[PDB]
Amino acid sequence: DNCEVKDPRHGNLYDLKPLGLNDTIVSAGEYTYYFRVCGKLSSDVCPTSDKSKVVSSCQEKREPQGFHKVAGLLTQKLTYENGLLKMNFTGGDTCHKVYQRSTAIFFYCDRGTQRPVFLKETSDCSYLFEWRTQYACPPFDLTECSFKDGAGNSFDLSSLSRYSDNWEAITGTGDPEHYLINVCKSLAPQAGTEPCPPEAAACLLGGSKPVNLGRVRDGPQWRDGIIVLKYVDGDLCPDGIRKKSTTIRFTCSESQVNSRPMFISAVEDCEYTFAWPTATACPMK
Ligand SMILES: *[C@@H]1O[C@H](CO)[C@@H](O[C@@H]2O[C@H](CO)[C@@H](O[C@@H]3O[C@H](CO[C@H]4O[C@H](CO)[C@@H](O)[C@H](O[C@H]5O[C@H](CO)[C@@H](O)[C@H](O)[C@@H]5O)[C@@H]4O)[C@@H](O)[C@H](O[C@H]4O[C@H](CO)[C@@H](O)[C@H](O)[C@@H]4O)[C@@H]3O)[C@H](O)[C@H]2NC(C)=O)[C@H](O)[C@H]1NC(C)=O
Repeated sequence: DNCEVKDPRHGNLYDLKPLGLNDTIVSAGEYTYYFRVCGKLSSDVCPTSDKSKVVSSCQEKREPQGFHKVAGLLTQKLTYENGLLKMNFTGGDTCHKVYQRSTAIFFYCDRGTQRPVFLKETSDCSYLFEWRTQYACPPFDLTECSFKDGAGNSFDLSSLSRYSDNWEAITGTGDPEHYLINVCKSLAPQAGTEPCPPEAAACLLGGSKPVNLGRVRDGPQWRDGIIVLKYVDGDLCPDGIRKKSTTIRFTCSESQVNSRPMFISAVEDCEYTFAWPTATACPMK
């Protein structure tokens, strides 16, 4: 009800009503999809002589030889299920005799708001869309991610900051553990029932419980001839005095446009080290 749902891990309240100010129109091949977040369609499409139905989503095969199919009825239900924000307009026109068309929007956290995109139609005639929008973001920590070297060259790692997912570090194929990392921000929300601590910018998964390997503090800087980003104040180290920390060493490699951080070392379950050759770490022009 009411186009809102609370995040059970962060406590913030997602409110997608600003996305329902107007009809949303999405082209997908020969189709145009119309839907209204938490409201009735105002567009002159998908007429129904059944008054008890309030149409909120419409699939239009454009002319020539066009047609309209009701793809979902009015709902203000927004669900948050194991880390995923979804809205499902149900009750559309009959499909393959035993189904009814539906329209499902998956909302993902984004730096801004991108136009929604049609993904696929499921075998039960559910039309799946993704919508990347800042409205789907729980709170996160963020630091400046641009910097200079001593010679005045400029650098910016901001494009490695990921809002809807996280970087999975590359370990040996035998490693039963895996590492999630983000850049100049805490981790993006994760699907599942075992999420990392909300304050973590780096996290160790595979043990009994996720482990926070450090929080955002300061941005990246050139130190001793290497670009370094450090996360601090993770979970307590086993010695009981220090808190876990993570160092990411970046190096410029123009060919490395879709690289991932590589796990280098974990010392005393306390200091974690990653190395990341990336075209993003090269001097800007
Ligand atoms: C958005 O929301 C909509 C609405 O919920 C989702 O659409 C539904 O998707 C599910 C798939 O996840 C569909 O389930 C399958 O449905 C088929 C067809 O079921 C119909 O025909 C059957 C054959 O005659 C009949 O038995 C069914 O009757 C049962 O279900 C209805 C409710 O739909 C209920 O009223 C009846 O009393 C019965 O309980 C029905 O008329 C079915 O064949 C599938 O069954 C297989 O799998 C299930 C496990 O999933 C298993 O239990 C079965 O034994 C069988 O192995 C399966 O149930 C569903 O039909 C869709 N609903 C409609 C109205 O089309 C949509 O997916 C959502 N989108 C997103 C992205 O979440």
